[PDB]
Amino acid sequence: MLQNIRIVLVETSHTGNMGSVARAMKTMGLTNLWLVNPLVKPAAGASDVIGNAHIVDTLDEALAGCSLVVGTSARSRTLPWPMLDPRECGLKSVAEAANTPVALVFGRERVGLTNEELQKCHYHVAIAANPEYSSLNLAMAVQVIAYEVRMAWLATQENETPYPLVDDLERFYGHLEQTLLATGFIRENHPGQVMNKLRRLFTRARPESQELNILRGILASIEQQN
Amino acid sequence: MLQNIRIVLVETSHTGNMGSVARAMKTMGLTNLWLVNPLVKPDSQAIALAAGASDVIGNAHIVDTLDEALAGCSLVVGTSARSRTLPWPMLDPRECGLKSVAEAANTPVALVFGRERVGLTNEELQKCHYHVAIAANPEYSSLNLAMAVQVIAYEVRMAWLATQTPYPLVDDLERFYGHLEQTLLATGFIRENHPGQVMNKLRRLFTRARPESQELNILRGILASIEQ
Ligand SMILES: Nc1ncnc2c1ncn2[C@@H]1O[C@H](CSCC[C@H](N)C(=O)O)[C@@H](O)[C@H]1O
Ligand SMILES: Nc1ncnc2c1ncn2[C@@H]1O[C@H](CSCC[C@H](N)C(=O)O)[C@@H](O)[C@H]1O
Repeated sequence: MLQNIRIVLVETSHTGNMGSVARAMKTMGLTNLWLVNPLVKPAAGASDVIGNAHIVDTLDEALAGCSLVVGTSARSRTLPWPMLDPRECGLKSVAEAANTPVALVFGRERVGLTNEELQKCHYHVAIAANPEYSSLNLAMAVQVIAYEVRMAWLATQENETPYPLVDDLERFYGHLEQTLLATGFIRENHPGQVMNKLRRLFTRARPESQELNILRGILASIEQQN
Repeated sequence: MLQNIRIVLVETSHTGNMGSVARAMKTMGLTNLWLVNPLVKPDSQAIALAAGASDVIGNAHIVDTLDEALAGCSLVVGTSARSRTLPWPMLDPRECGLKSVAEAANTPVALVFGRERVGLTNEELQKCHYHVAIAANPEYSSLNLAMAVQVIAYEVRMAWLATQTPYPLVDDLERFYGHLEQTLLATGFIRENHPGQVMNKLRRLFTRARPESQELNILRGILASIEQ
C-alpha cells in the first residue's frame, strides 16, 4: 500500500526541491516523506506531505523499519550490486509495501549518494538517462520512480510472508561481528571492511526471516566452542 | 530516431519551466523543442541553466500557432490530466512511447503540452490524434509541466532503447557446502545422519546469492577460524 512506500531524501539543500518532490509524490499518490538531515528547513501545493514528513539525523534511522531498501544513482560507485530498473523497482516496492515499509533513497543535488550510503541498499536503481547528461534533477528522479510505483500499484488494483527489517538484519550483523571477533577472524577495532564484504554478500542473498533464524542459530552454536 | 520527436509547449507562462523542460528532454535524449507563443522569453545563455538545456532552448523553434508546430507530422499526441468532454482515443505514456518511437523512425512526431494551470484548450486537444493522461492521484492529478514532460520523455526513451547465464562456480560452491556441513557437525548444530534440511535451507540461501570466488574465500576463512 502506497502509504508504506517511503521517499527518503538525503541532506537536500535547495528549498524549491522539497516542494517539487512533494508535488511529484502526491500526484502519484505517495505521501510518506522522510528527510535525512535536511540542510534547508521545512510554500507549495502539496503542503500536507511536507507537514507530515519524518525528519531524522541519520540514514540508518530512515531505513530501520523497512524490509526493502532501494538506492538511486545515475552511475555505480561501488562493487557490483543487485540492480533494478525503475519498472522492476516499482513492481518490487508495491509488492512489499503490502506488508512492510519500503525505503526509496535519493541523494543530494550535485553530489548524490556516497559509497557508504549506497552500501546500505538492497538494490540500486539507475534511470537509463542519456549517457552524456545522465543526472536528472532530484525531483524529476522522484517523479520517474513514483510514476513507475503507481503503475505497479494500479496493476495490483486491477481486480507472501514479510522480509526481515533492516533492524533484524542489523542484529544479525552485530551477532556476526561478535562471532568473528571471538574466533579471531577479525581484530579488535577492525575498520569494518570484512563486515562490509559479508554485508554485501548477504544483502545480495537477501535472507528470509527463517534463513536469518538459522544463521543466528549457527552463530550461537559456534560461540559455544568459544 | 529521437531528433524526430517534437516536444511542443503551448504558451508557457513561467520561465524556469522552460529550463526544466529542456533539462528533462536532454537527459532523455530529446532535443527538438518547439514553443508555440511562449508568454516568456527563454534566456538560454544563463549560467543558472543546466548543461545541455541551454542548447535545446537556443535551437528551439518559436512559432505563432499550434498548426505550425504540428506541420509535417503524421503523428500528434496531446497531453491532459483528464479530458472527458472529448471522445478522442487514449494512450497511456507507455503506449505513447512505443507508438512515437515507431513513427519517429521515419517522420516527425509531435507531443504537445499545455499552459501551466489551465493546460490545453479543447480546440487544441482536438488537433491531437491521441490524448495521454498520466495516471495520477484522483485528488491531485495535475503534474507540473516539466514533470509531465519528464514522464512522457522517459517512456519515449524506454521505447527507443528497446529498438537499439549459468553460475560458473558450482564446484567451488559445493566444496564450500561440504566444509560448511563439517563445521555444523563439529559444533553440534546438526547431528550425524541429519536428513539434510538445515543444509538445504543454507544451500538455497547461498546459491541464489551466486557467490564470487572472493566471497567463497572469506567464508572458507571463517570456517577455518572456527575450528581453531
Ligand atoms: N540517472 C539517475 N538514476 C537514478 N537516480 C538519479 C538519476 N539522476 C538523479 N538521480 C537522483 O537524484 C539525486 C540528485 S542527482 C546527484 C548527482 C548524481 N548524478 C547521482 O545521481 O548520483 C541523486 O542522488 C539520485 O537519487
Ligand atoms: N496527469 C497528466 N497527464 C498528462 N499531462 C499532464 C498531466 N499533468 C500535467 N500535464 C501537462 O502539463 C501541462 C500543464 S499542467 C495543467 C493542468 C491541466 N488541468 C491539464 O492537465 O490539462 C498540461 O497542459 C499537460 O500537458
